[PDB]
Amino acid sequence: LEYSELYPIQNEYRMMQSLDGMWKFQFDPEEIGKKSGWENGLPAPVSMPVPSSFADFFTDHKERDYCGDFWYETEFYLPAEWRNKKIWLRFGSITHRGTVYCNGMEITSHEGGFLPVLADISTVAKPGQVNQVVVKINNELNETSLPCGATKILNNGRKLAKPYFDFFNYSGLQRSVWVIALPEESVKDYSVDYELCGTDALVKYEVVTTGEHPVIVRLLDAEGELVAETEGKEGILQVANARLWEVRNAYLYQIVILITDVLDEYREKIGIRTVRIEGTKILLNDRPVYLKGFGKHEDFPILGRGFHWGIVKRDFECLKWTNANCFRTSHYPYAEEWYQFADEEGFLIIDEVPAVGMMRSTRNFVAAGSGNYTYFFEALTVPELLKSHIADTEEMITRDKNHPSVIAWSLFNEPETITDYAYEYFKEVFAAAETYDFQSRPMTGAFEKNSKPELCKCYPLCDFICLNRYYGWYISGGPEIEEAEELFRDEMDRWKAKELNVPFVFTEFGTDTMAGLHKLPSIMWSEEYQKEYLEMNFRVFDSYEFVQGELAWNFADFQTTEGIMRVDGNHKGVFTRDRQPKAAAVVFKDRWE
Amino acid sequence: LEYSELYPIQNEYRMMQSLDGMWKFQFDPEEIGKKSGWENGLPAPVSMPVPSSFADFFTDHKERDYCGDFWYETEFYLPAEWRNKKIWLRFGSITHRGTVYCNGMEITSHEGGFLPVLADISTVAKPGQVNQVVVKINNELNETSLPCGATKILNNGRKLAKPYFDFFNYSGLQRSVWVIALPEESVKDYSVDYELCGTDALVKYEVVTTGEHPVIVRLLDAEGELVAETEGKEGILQVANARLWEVRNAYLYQIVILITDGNGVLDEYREKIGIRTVRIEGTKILLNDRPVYLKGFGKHEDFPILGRGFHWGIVKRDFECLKWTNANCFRTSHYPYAEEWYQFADEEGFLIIDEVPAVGMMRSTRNFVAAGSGNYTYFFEALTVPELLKSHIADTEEMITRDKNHPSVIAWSLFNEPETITDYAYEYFKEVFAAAETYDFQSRPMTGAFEKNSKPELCKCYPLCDFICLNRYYGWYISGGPEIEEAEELFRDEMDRWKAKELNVPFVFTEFGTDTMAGLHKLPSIMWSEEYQKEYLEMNFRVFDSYEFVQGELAWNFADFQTTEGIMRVDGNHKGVFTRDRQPKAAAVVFKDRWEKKNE
Ligand SMILES: O=C(O)[C@H]1CNC[C@@H](O)[C@@H]1O
Ligand SMILES: O=C(O)[C@H]1CNC[C@@H](O)[C@@H]1O
Repeated sequence: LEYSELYPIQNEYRMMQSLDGMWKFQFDPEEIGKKSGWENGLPAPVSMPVPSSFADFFTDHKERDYCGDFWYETEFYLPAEWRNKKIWLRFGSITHRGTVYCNGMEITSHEGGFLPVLADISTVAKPGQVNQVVVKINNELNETSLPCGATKILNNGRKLAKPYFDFFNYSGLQRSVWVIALPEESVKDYSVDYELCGTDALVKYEVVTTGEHPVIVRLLDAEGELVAETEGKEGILQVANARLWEVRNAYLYQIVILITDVLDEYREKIGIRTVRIEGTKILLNDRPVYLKGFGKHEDFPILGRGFHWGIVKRDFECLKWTNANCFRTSHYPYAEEWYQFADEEGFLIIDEVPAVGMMRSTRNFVAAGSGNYTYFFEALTVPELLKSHIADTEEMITRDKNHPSVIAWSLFNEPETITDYAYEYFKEVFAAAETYDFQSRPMTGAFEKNSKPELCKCYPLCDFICLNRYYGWYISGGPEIEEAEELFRDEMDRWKAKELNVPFVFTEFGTDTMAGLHKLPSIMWSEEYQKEYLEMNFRVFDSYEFVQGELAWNFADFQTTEGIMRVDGNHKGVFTRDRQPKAAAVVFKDRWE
Repeated sequence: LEYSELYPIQNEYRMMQSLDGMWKFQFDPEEIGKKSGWENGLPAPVSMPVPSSFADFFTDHKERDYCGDFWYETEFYLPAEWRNKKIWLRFGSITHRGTVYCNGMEITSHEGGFLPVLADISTVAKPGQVNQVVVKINNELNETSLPCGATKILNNGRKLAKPYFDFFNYSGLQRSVWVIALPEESVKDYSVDYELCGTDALVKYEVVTTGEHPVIVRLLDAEGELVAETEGKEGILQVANARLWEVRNAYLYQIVILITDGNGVLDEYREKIGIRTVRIEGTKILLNDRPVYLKGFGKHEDFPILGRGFHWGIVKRDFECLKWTNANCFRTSHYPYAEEWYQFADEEGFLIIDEVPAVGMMRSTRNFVAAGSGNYTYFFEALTVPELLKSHIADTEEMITRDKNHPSVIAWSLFNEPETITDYAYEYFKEVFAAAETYDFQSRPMTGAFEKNSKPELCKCYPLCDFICLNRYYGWYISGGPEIEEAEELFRDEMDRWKAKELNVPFVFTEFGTDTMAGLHKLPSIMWSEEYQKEYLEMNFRVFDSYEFVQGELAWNFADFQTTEGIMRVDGNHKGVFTRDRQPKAAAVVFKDRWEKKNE
């Protein structure tokens, strides 16, 4: 990379200052901003909270559904003491594409709206004065960046996003923004890997700095006492009587990285843990673990994908209530704070890159069950798609690798995988992913039903196999649910017959469920049917030895593109959007207990 | 006040650092925290978001409904650069009571859960190091502080809050927390007052500092250019062709206060203010000498999961909805809101009735129905009334000192629905109004909201008010449904009695509404349906428009909000015109159409 992905901290060597609050905001429908010098300040702005998605604040269609260029602006005072430091703007994310300006100068551009953006403003920053940042953002959708979709142009010239994915195209500055000051020679990146040796543990590490001075690495336990110390950008910390990080029983050490001439110090909490695939088993610290939990979303009323600690608190309290131990970051990397808390709460995370919508369809959720092939990986643009896919894969892994909670990388969700065009594509992604991960932890992806065991060319790439199946909803279901169970067992029997000796994890299954809709006997959208559907699925899961995980879809109701198949978003949630349990929630709780 | 109510800013002289995030948290039911040394750190904490209310996070009754002592803890790094400055911990609020500890030392205690708490940690802070904050908080209810209520003890010994008011007892650290650094000689407070002169305006000001050095005051326009400059802690800025701050058309000047020692600047404070006058003349409410008709809502700091936790996103959405209904005003029921509400109201040009938490001054754990009903509870005859008065006046001073310079704040509400039919009540509020008047440099209109028991024949407290705020529920609590025609006549009868008194003061209806289930449709209407909400409002509109001295209508409520659970509250109060998720019910359009045209 060309910047540090590390989470900002505050010490004697590093400073940070928040830019969160009310920013200036202006739509640029005619796209004349750059021509008109908006990079020096917006001419007629409104107020916009940062962090948040902008869409749900407004009361008119034009603004909520805005697609194209729009601008942010704010001012901030730089402390005079920040002089002669490397000064960076750190955006938690810019969705989807952006150009950062500071004091009139173009600093950097970024592609991908769910990972941090860093802008080196050292030479242009004015310490001891008020400074200006202006950001030009674009939220269009294409097939050359993630996530994939299309942008429709109406006859008045207004643009409209047409996703190939099933969630609303929220955008803006949805995560916290910092200005930070680093020493001229600094810790840029680090990596840990773990090995268990009886009661001892080895922490293999790697450190990348912006200079050549010696590096000291210390490991402190939860109370701050030194347990290991090494020198070098590569080495091994030896921990006697290591207190291992356990599922729903976390222990966190604090790693301390020092550049000495001290020139720089970085601290971060980590957990000693191993993850391995052996046969059909997923081994955490050598003991088989069964994944229980949900696919989630960064989604909440009014805030959109805007981060807030309160959402995290309620969501984890609910997870623990259902006795879950895992969730997948569908369908994109979350705000860094989610992983930090998962580390402390002892939750497992399948970390997913935004590789969703790689099958050309504007109502993809039902097109996944009919095998109509869209020639997606045969397009003239896929080299661009692959490059940005690998880029997002790199940024995610560099960012999240040192979290103990992250046990696997999901590198796609429901793409076309039945041709060799697809295989050659993902062969590259998997190769790249393994290169970026210091731990080489399990790599997988979520397959849709179209990827028949007889046709799929991509599952051999996976360390374990994640299936999204909706036998009971999109396939048969309702009156035909007994046929759905027969069809479901039939596909699993075919997978079993392959004798792959790899773990299978169901990463999606569910039914849209209206809070309050009761029916006796049950009907598809009712609360009772959600329960009956789950119990049928549970029966199938328990019929196969190599099934080692069940992640239900979804944790909570979330916002989608409006259409004839989405009644105010997606209602396959087990909890409502306001985080209250439907009837089927206790079914998970009793089972997972 | 022995601290600066001023909102923290960042410049060459002042520094600030946010303490928001995940704090450590622990309930203290046996109330053994201090004796066990929790002030040095909590022994077995959980994680807790700041800012937020704690109640809605948990999944069990015992924790959601917790009443008593509970603790917060966090750590923070102090820049070495802050050495030899005055360092303060600034809580937006601590609900309801608190003692702040820093690095093991007791710093300060505070009573009142809706106004800033400032704790001077200058002598205990350790620059260049990690520092520790611990807060002991209590959220019980009594009759010696605001808001009023009782604390019930269950059979198992667990405490339970029993409010005399109709909103849930959210508590904790519900607003932003800062650590800030000030110069040793600093601006502690200032006040502005305005006088209009044709096309010109005067800005009268007063400045309070912690020292004796000269003060320079500058006034900048919205483009940052100088329009006036004078020197001295008291003085007048003269503005030619003044751009007045107007309703739904705000213009904000920036005032700049400088402490100079003449070879340098010792301190600088900036704030946006609006040139505006507010006055009562006869039955008219005059903004910039123009009679204005108040249109809007009573609100609540209330949102799913967050409780009363502040968030800019809530503010943005709520103001977009307000502008959509063509409102120009809202009341901060029943407590001062987070400061950011006022800042944005200044920018959006909304009028604000700023209300102190003097709610629940009638002993009843079912107060919303105990109204209209004529039961006297001897509330102001208790031996605790002197102590209640002290904290009431204390909250008033803090509120007024904090919000006085906001152009949006046009009036102070000093109570909501107390007992007012005895001289005990009169003597009580006479003190409050007197105190309130001394604290306000502008001496703007002062009022309170009267409930129906405060009959025109019996009420002793309305003469204290510059204008009169009435909460009435004719066609809900009184003769609702089939009897709505009887409701209208009863309403006209009371207004006729008020009219007959020839008081020559403005009357403002600060509450009226019906509980309304989103989705409940009925033809013909029934109470609780969306259609009835519409019909109820229109009967009320007819009565409102029948009296010239009626100069404002604030519907109750802007949005559905959380209350104590009971047989009359279906998941809180549903008199909202919007849902709790901020989406409009059918009656929202009714206001939009009326307020679009309704003026004067
Ligand atoms: O249809 C559904 O509910 C799901 C199907 N597969 C992908 C998800 O994003 C989508 O939301
Ligand atoms: O009954 C009601 O809905 C209202 C009556 N007057 C006071 C409010 O706090 C209360 O919520």
